[PDB]
Amino acid sequence: PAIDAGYVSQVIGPVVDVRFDGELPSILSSLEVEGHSVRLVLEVAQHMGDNTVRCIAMDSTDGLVRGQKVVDTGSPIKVPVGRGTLGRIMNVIGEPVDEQGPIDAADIWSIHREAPEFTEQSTEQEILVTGIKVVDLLAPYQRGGKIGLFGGAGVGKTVLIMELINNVAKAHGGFSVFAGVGERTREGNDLYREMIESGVIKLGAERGNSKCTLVYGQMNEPPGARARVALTGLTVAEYFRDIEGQDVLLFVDNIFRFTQANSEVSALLGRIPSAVGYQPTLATDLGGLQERITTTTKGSITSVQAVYVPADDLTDPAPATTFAHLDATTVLSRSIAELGIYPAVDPLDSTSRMLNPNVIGAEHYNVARGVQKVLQDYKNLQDIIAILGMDELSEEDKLTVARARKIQRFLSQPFQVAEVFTGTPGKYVDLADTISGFQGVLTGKYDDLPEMAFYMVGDIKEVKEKADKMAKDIASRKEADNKKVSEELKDIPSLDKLVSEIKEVVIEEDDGLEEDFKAEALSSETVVLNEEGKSVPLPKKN
Amino acid sequence: ADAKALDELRKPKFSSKYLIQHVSQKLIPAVKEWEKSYQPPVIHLGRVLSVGDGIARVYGLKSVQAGELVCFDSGVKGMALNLQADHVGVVVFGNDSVIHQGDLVYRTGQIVNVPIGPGTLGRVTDGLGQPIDGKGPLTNVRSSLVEVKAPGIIARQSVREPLFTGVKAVDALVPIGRGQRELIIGDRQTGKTAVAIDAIIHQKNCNEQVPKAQRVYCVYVAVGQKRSTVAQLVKLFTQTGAMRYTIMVSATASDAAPLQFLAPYSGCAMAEYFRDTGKHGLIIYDDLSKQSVAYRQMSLLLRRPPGREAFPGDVFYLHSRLLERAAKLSKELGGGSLTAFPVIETQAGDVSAYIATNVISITDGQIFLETELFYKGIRPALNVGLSVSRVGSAAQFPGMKQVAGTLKLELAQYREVAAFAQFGSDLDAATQYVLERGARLTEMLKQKQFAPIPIERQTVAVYAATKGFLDKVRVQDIVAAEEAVISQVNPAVFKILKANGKITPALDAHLKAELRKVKLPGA
Ligand SMILES: Nc1ncnc2c1ncn2[C@@H]1O[C@H](COP(=O)(O)OP(=O)(O)OP(=O)(O)O)[C@@H](O)[C@H]1O
Ligand SMILES: Nc1ncnc2c1ncn2[C@@H]1O[C@H](COP(=O)(O)OP(=O)(O)O)[C@@H](O)[C@H]1O
Ligand SMILES: [Mg+2]
Ligand SMILES: [Mg+2]
Repeated sequence: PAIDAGYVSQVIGPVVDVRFDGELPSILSSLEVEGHSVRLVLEVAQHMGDNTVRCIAMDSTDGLVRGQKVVDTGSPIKVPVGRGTLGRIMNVIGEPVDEQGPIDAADIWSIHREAPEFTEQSTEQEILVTGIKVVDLLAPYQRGGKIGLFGGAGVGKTVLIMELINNVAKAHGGFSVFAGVGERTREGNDLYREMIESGVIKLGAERGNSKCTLVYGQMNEPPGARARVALTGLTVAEYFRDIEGQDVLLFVDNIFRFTQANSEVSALLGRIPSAVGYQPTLATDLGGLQERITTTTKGSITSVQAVYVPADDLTDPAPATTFAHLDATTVLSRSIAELGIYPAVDPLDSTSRMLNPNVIGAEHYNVARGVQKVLQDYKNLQDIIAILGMDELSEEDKLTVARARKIQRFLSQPFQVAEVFTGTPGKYVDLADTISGFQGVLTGKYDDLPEMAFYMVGDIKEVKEKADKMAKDIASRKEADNKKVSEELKDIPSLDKLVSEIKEVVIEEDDGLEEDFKAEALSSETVVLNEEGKSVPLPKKN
Repeated sequence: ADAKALDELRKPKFSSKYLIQHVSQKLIPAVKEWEKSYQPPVIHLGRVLSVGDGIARVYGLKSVQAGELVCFDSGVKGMALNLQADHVGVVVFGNDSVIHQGDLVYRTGQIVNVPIGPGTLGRVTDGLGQPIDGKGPLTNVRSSLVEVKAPGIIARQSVREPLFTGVKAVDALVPIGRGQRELIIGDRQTGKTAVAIDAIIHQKNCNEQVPKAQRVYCVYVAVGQKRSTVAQLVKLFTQTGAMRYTIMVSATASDAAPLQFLAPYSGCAMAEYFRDTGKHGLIIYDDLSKQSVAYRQMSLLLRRPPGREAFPGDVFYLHSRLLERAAKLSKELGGGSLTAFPVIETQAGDVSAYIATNVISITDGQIFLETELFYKGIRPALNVGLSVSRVGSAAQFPGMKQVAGTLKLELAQYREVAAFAQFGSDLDAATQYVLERGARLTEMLKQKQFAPIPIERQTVAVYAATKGFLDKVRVQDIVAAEEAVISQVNPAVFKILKANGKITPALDAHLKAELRKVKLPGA
């Protein structure tokens, strides 16, 4: 009980130093702190050198005293994995935070492991149809690949990642894991409640028929919990890939917050900071996590990760390092969103490795490369169109600006998760309707239609449905004077009879503020503790 | 020099005691002649080793909790940030010029507290809960921690109820739900406070008309402001009667940077009294961009490595752990709520700055206040194309939701048509309907300060504008046509629209009838 039970030696925010009198814990070991108000586990990060470990708190450290007993659990953070974890919400240390009882577990896996080996990789590319036009055309997603959605605070990468949950994750037929890393807790409640009414999560005795397990380390957590909750989301996804042997969908909302939480911690671990202010170990910290999120020869993980870009800077080293770890990068722009185009996907900055004529076919590939060619040549014109206007263009170039304004609107589409605030019902567009529709605008079959008919429509059947409506409206606009339902006697009572049908409510006048409240009698003096711990008034000197 | 060689020096290895026995009889006489030169030793108390930059290094304090109130013998509070092996670094809640090296540091035994309760309502307190309005101590109150963790996923529910701002552009286009945090972001001098003050005045008008459980108790946190601005604001709340429901937490520009850093957590803890007891709070953090500058000062004076714009790495966690406490609680937790309005000042309209984009990633919507619309007299200068409220939409007034769908759309066309041709190339008759209706609705939405409008007078005024009833007036007397509308219609039509919530078809053509017998000033 004396050795292998260390004591808290110093506390600097999220970073605790524990001194062990003998047998130091290994690096990445979990350490419980005895006598804290909540369960405080500490993950050993460094051996400092004088029988001291430096460790990271997975909860708050306000309350730690410099003698507090710390027991070593002899192993890393081990979280419940299995089919019993489906339909549950876990935090970083595997505790259920959904009040549904304890998580019955097939196994309790540590959240730290190595990547699958090079002999364990699987090199197969089949497409993942998402129903999104700009995605399925220009940067198509791979069915076992890594997908990154790059965004700059309000450009739409949570709406896009909830749309992929809506489109892909129901027709997938496998298990999903949603690791929420450092995002809003309101959004964790929204997804959890909307999965219960979708039947993706089933509560009670039918819990085993759930298809999704949630791991949440949201933005109220201390930076140790947000730095490790991506790792316990993968461990749940890796059990379904390795042991259960099946196809998983991992959705990681803001994998940037993993990098940012290690950057809050790294200042206090005594490290010289790297470029912009990040950890010196940014690429290997992120690399060690991302290399675990792969498709192996035993199972598949289709990983969609939102990547926040800070201050809209794509050269920031946390977005810039992530780009190499992904098979498909969907870059969402702020200027595209200010033109009202949603999803705000930059068509000339989003990239897939599936855009290859031997993978998606030459008809799909030539449309995507032709769409990108007129959008690029239009971008080359925008300096002149701003200054000189379109009147100074060649009419060869005016056909570019006319077509590229049309496909820019046609890349946008309504979402079935955005209908609750936009009003417009959402359109799943099939891949064959995407390819044929943009091929028509490139050849010139739809230069008749105005450029606003292409805006927020499903496929090329519906731009003709919307252009007909636009033409029809410009003719019929008014002549609704009377002989409608607004007659002052048919459907309508007296106005003063409606006053009396109001149920008048009673108003209580007293504000209800002192019904249960108990007031601490605060003293007229600052109450302090003397050398013997006694509650004493503040003595009188300086 | 390893510890294997140093822990051999535990066991005695001298075998010759001719100097141990000698000085053991002369040491206590030696110390006794130097006792007026010894400060008394310190183990559970503290003694200040170094003070400067607003950080004290305190020897001793063997059993301080991390992050608890310590009290200097000068009477100043501190907070034990880092407990080190040899000292404790405390951050001084006040002026560090009154702390000396050698001063006693006393332990209060509690993590940092503010008085919360019903008796903090009405008062002007500082960043630590000590009242500065001069009218006594806080009574009918109890202490609560300022660093509570936000409620989790299962302790929350969806945002259902509307928080009426009384601002016409806000409650129509960017409507605020009742557990929702909403950023007010704009340049200097753009009406950012005026939107937050009109919300606080408006809740006073509604608390005498709701049955005690739907009462909003506002809290205004002023970080980094001038003390004359705060005193002019307390006078405005006192003369409108809004201080009966308002707490005013003030850490001004002359206060210490740890007081300005702590003041939004102090005020959030006072507003979390109403969230936790089933009531409803409204917290305003005026210049949360000034609270990050105060925290950047403390982090650089603690010699922590700066990142982008020299802000620390955890300046996101500074604001995210704060604004996450603005929640709508579930019904087993009382159903209470707290809605936040952070204010971020922007430099030259640059929304892609560091602290601005941090709070956009935290909050649920924005109210962008454009400098260019504010110079044209369109006040509140609400950038309609950029201001969002997605949590508060489908939680708004059902009558306003009927008429503002056309209002947002006719403004959506108005921005799109004005994007094409503002200078007179050629004017269509269809697009000059849009510029005639768009300038109608823009003059409709601009309202003047410190007079928030009820939501039933606000639905009717937009009903009179998205429909006909105002196309006669050009653009100029539309402000005078609104009180021509809202005073000349029968005041019973505001009572049925309030009590039903929406425009029934019985009230629909009644209100068409009252809007045809109002006399419009443009004739
Ligand atoms: N709706 C309005 N109608 C008319 N005048 C207004 C309105 N709102 C604000 N003003 C005036 O414009 C100025 C803006 O003041 P306010 O304090 O609201 O802006 P602010 O953005 O908080 O400025 P600061 O950043 O300096 O605090 C004030 O002088 C105010 O009197
Ligand atoms: N596909 C979309 N359709 C309509 N509006 C959208 C779409 N994507 C984003 N938005 C708007 O932009 C805001 C961005 O929100 P969110 O997607 O949560 O941003 P973030 O990328 O910061 O997570 C949304 O609240 C919504 O108003
Ligand atoms: Mg998001
Ligand atoms: Mg102001």
